[PDB]
Amino acid sequence: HKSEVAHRFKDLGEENFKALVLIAFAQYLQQCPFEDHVKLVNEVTEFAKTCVADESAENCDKSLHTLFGDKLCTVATLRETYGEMADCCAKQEPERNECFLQHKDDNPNLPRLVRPEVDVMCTAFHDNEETFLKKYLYEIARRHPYFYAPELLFFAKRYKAAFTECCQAADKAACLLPKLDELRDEGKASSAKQRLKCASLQKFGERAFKAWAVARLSQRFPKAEFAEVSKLVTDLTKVHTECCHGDLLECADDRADLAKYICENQDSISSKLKECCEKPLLEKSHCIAEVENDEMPADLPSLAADFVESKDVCKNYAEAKDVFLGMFLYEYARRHPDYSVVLLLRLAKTYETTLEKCCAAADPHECYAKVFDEFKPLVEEPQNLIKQNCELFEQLGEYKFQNALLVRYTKKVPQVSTPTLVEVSRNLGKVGSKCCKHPEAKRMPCAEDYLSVVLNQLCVLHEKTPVSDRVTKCCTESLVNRRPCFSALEVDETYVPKEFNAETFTFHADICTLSEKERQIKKQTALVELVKHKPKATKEQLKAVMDDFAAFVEKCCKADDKETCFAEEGKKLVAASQAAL
Ligand SMILES: CCCCCCCCCCCCCCCC(=O)O
Ligand SMILES: CCCCCCCCCCCCCCCC(=O)O
Ligand SMILES: CCCCCCCCCCCCCCCC(=O)O
Repeated sequence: HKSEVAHRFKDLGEENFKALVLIAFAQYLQQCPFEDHVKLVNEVTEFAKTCVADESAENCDKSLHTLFGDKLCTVATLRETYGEMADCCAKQEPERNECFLQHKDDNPNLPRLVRPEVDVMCTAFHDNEETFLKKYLYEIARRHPYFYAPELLFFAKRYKAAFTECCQAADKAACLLPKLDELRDEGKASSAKQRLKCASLQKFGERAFKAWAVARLSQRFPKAEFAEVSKLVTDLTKVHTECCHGDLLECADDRADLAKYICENQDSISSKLKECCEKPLLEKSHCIAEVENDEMPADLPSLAADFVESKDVCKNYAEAKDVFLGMFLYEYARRHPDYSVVLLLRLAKTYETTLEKCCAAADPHECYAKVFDEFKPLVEEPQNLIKQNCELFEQLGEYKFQNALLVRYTKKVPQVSTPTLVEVSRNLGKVGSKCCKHPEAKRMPCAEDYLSVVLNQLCVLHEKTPVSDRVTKCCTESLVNRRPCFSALEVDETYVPKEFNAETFTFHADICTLSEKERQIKKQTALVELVKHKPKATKEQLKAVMDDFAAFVEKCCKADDKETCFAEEGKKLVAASQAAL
């Protein structure tokens, strides 16, 4: 590589290059208007083509960081707007790059992106496809400035694919808004996992990260040897150290090295990787991360022969403890893709705890011969809740199931704000939908994925304005004990029933004109506020107050003079409901 830009432009192509340079600049300079970044992109691009044409041409010998910082420092509004960022420009490059990273603000005071009417978007899409898309790519990019750029680009192409389909359609909103909802969900889910991988590495350490990674890579490449899994977990640990630090260009260099490696040693890693390795430079790593489990080898020995019965277990443990526990977790994991990653680490921590007592003890082989019995119950805890909650989701719909949860959690933690309880109850139910459609074989890894990002979001909102110490306990616990902690919460026996507020239980005639989505949030808020007023109420009592409410609405949204009904029946509903509690 005589020219780094020339090469990236060859490996990426003009279109991909422009998009990535835009995303890159919208991530450092988050307050400049769209049309200034377009001028910048086109000048960086005009210059890249100079180097493609002639590797020896003026300025083509320079580093990507060096060229990037230079173009950043040409902006004249820079001092007046960003201030301290401008002071970086005084430095020489190795120090200067580090300075632009220190002054990258996650979430500035930027207004929420309004979704326009479907009609507005489709007309816009048709009339100038490109500038419609880059303008929206520039908006997401300035708001989520630590969102790895190629993944952001990958989402972009799926928005483009949603409009191409749904603007030439029968009914646009019913086509498009679900596509856009599924995408928004994944963009929010993906942004949470990057945040979470990085918070995990810092708050818990290199050791629990590798543990997590070994469990993971072994479930997915079960035919690979442990030496090979080690090698991948080493390089992945470097990858995330670096990608957390924020240097887009060095983060991208590492992931691609990893994908180049994995595709060459494909033979000795996984059969299900042929497709991902035919894909071009940009997509490779992203694709490999999404790869399916390889099938495990047919008849695989039970583990007690080497980790429980055999002598020289302690003599193997003591030699190198973490590598032997690694040996273990690999072996356990590759036999059990139906387990959550955290289940497997709960087990490996259990085997650790015993080998500590029993290898320092009078008789080793005897003290720990029944260690596998400790597993049995640990395994059944998450399996039972999935048996039980997907039983309940099947009886009631998605929506009525959300209301079971909302009553459950409001009783466990009644101090939490109402919009928050309503929101997480609704997501838990959505997890219900996506995960209960999988068979027992796949349910626990499904939940692990969705619960971890629902639970991370929960602990952030709590960090900001705390509310319960029991919730603070669950959020300042190991990653392995996060979900059992939430699960171990009991109905708050201390909670003082809150003051009845009349207004809270008054319904006007507008809840007939609302959407199904809005109606549900209105009613759901009233259920929370009801469980907060009468915590000590039975499933039959609350089923009765609920059904009285079902008839009351149905009676008033199907009669002449809807409004006087809603205040006259309303008087009656409240008094009768007061009395039955
Ligand atoms: C490839 C080598 C990686 C090393 C893997 C070590 C296996 C560790 C098993 C314990 C899981 C982490 C739980 C620690 C909880 C705690 O510190 O309280
Ligand atoms: C003045 C220079 C501006 C910067 C030039 C564009 C930089 C884009 C680099 C992204 C390359 C992505 C490499 C593949 C890694 C991956 O697959 O995740
Ligand atoms: C701002 C903090 C909000 C706190 C909300 C507390 C409600 C608890 C939610 C727990 C859901 C996790 C699944 C637990 C499974 C179980 O019920 O056993």
